[PDB]
Amino acid sequence: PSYLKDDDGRSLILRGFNTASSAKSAPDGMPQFTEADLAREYADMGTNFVRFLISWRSVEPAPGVYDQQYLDRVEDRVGWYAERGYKVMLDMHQDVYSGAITPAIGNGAPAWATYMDGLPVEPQPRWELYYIQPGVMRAFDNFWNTTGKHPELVEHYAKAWRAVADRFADNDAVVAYDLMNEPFGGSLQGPAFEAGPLAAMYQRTTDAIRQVDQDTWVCVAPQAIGVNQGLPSGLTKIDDPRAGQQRIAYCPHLYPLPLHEGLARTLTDVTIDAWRANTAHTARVLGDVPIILGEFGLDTTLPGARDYIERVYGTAREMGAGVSYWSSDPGPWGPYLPDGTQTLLVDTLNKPYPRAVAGTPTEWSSTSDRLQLTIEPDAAITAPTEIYLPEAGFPGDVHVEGADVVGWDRQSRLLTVRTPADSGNVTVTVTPAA
Ligand SMILES: OC[C@@H]1[C@@H](O[C@@H]2O[C@H](CO)[C@@H](O)[C@H](O)[C@H]2O)[C@H](O)[C@@H](O)c2nccn21
Ligand code: NA
Ligand code: NA
Repeated sequence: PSYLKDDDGRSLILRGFNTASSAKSAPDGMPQFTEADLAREYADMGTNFVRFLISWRSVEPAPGVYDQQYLDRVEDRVGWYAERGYKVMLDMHQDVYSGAITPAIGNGAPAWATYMDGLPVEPQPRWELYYIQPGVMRAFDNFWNTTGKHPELVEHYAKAWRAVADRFADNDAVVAYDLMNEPFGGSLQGPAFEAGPLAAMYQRTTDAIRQVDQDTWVCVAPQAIGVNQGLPSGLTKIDDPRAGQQRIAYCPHLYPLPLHEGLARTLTDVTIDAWRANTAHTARVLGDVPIILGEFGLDTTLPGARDYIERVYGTAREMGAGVSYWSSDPGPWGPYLPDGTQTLLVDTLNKPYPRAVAGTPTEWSSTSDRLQLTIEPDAAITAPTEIYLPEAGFPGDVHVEGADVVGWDRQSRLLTVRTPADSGNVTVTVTPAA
């Protein structure tokens, strides 16, 4: 596997949340999420990544006019993450195109960009079913210019991304731009969509972003319907005009149809197998790119939930993939119920992991009181390997074999170690002091 790298050249293992669905409907475009909430997340789980929801409606409230005050608010939030050592992926999020699909249900595009052409959008028993209503299908068909009537929409979209990238190009905490949440092709589905207008939009948007930001990873998703459930993607390679090596990453989601016992469990397990094979294939097509699992999640109160969650994280680890769990929002899917009570997720996610490795991590494992990591060395890297250790399992000092301890910060929970680069692959083993 391939990895995103920090400015020190260290390979990043990214663990965090989507933050947050509450931003979708907020007049000011911000999530119901405070700096204190982030402090809690970090204290409880030691996360180092966020998929932070932004929106086209908030960036470009009128055609060609970008809201710099909205971008100020996003920058403020990114600052909270920066202060606690997080890396940020900005997600241009939509579901069912826009809030403008009914006089609420959807989110994303501004009203001026929403052309349903008077076609109906009748109430449906599940939010996902709004995708196939005539007005929503038309809204997307117009956006992709399948209708031939709105070539301007993708152009506006690309330049709205350019505006965001112009603001965040020199932001040390931002590592990735996730160009579109769950692309939906309307009347176009499969390879016709993904290799056609979807790829074309990604290319135009990448090109626009690269007018103002040369180093942030541009993250592209397959179409969500089908691919979320373990079907292959027909997405094609996107060219990165930046000088030097490509910085494109692949950011699919994982949502098995059964969702965890009986035949449902078997179906979900083979879904993971299928999803892994397809994800690896498309990551190769795109240029042997890094993978970020941009969303997965479920109601943690379902029997078998922990086993599913642990299997997904094991699979991500084996694939060298980042993970942003859906989502930090209050409720049984998330780490906290509305009153602040921890769900099963906190203890499940709160495990040691390498955050930033001085070399390629070839394999690693962890339990509550042990971490082992093997590193393919890189003599050019001078920064130490940086590792999270939860206080539950590591209440005092550390015992490290295979590396020299550089620092052990018992407050931030960050262990830093140093390994040789001229001795082949190095295995580091971390256990609690006796
Ligand atoms: O349904 C859970 C999530 C979904 O959030 C869901 O979006 C819906 C529509 O905005 C909201 O009503 C829900 O409150 C929210 O949890 C993600 O926006 C989407 O990318 C996805 N794909 C699969 C699952 N999910
Ligand atoms: Na409109
Ligand atoms: Na950056």
